[PDB]
Amino acid sequence: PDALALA
Amino acid sequence: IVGGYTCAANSIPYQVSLNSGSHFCGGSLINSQWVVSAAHCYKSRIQVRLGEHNIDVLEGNEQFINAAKIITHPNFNGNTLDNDIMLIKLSSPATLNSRVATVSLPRSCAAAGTECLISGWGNTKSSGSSYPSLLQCLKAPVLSDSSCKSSYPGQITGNMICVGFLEGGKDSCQGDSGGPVVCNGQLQGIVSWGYGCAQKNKPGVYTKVCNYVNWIQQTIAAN
Ligand SMILES: [Ca+2]
Repeated sequence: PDALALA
Repeated sequence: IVGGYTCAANSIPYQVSLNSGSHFCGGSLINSQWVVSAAHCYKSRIQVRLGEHNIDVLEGNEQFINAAKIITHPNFNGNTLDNDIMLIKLSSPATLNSRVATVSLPRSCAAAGTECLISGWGNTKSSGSSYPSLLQCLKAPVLSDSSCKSSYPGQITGNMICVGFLEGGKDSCQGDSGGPVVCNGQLQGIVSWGYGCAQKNKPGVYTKVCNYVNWIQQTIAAN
């Protein structure tokens, strides 16, 4: 869904 | 959670969901940058979801922060589940508000009979599987050493406490692991193990947090 990686 | 009730929305602000594509374990926010959970929940990559109530829908109060560091207790024993505790450092500080807050560490261990609140999004059925979207709650007392040790002969260490009901029907289950047991405003337990869920004479076993304050403190200061 929503918030991403990196990391 | 078996035999619980749906918690009022955002009424357990320290509760977190650990996600790796989907919810797999719970945890507790103890600092703006640190979450405490169970070591058997270990996974290489984890996203920490705060401010959750309905894990299947974006409600607008959520903060999703990825874990930067995952530290399992150095003496965790996979066979006995002794020292089933893990610390997760967030890549950025959580912002504390009405829906996201910390829970205090214990000032002392808890007396037998102390009323606690257990929460999680784990399995809710005693027969079969059913994972809820809405956070579940359960009120349960800390059991004496006697009732705990008689239930699991030779398997309870000094780092474990039993919380629950010997009649069965009410207990934490798979998916609740790593989640909080809060008694009088203090984090006293972490959902760890048991023989199944909600079986009579087999109450949930929890990591006894009051033994780990020093380790928690030392670890947070070092990293
Ligand atoms: Ca949500």
